Amino acid sequence: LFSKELRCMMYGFGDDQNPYTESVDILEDLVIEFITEMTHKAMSI
Amino acid sequence: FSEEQLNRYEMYRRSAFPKAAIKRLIQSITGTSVSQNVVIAMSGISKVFVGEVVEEALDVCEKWGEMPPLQPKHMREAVRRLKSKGQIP
Repeated sequence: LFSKELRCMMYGFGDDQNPYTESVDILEDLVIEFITEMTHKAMSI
Repeated sequence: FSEEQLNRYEMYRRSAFPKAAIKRLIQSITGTSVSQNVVIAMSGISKVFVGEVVEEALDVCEKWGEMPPLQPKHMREAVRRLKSKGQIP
């Protein structure tokens, strides 16, 4: 999903210009989870 | 200043999630169509969300002494503090 754009995004925030793929995965989840939560929270209003 | 600082801000400034996948992920919950604004809007909040984790993740990384690239242990030990600080859902 975002492994390549989220990768250039981890750089712009202070990570290596080459983040560990391992970690970029954990991050994509956190985001996919995040969006969802927001998505559910938003409809609710 | 240095070319890396310049090249790190350029990557920052332009980085963004693909509209395509934000639309697909959002509509897989709403069950309905969503405006481009909702997609654009959702991408800032998501970028910001990422920003906050990396910073926490980085701060963890260094207090533990260690150095980037951020490790999965940095990502998770960061998520926790941001919940304990009550800063992320």
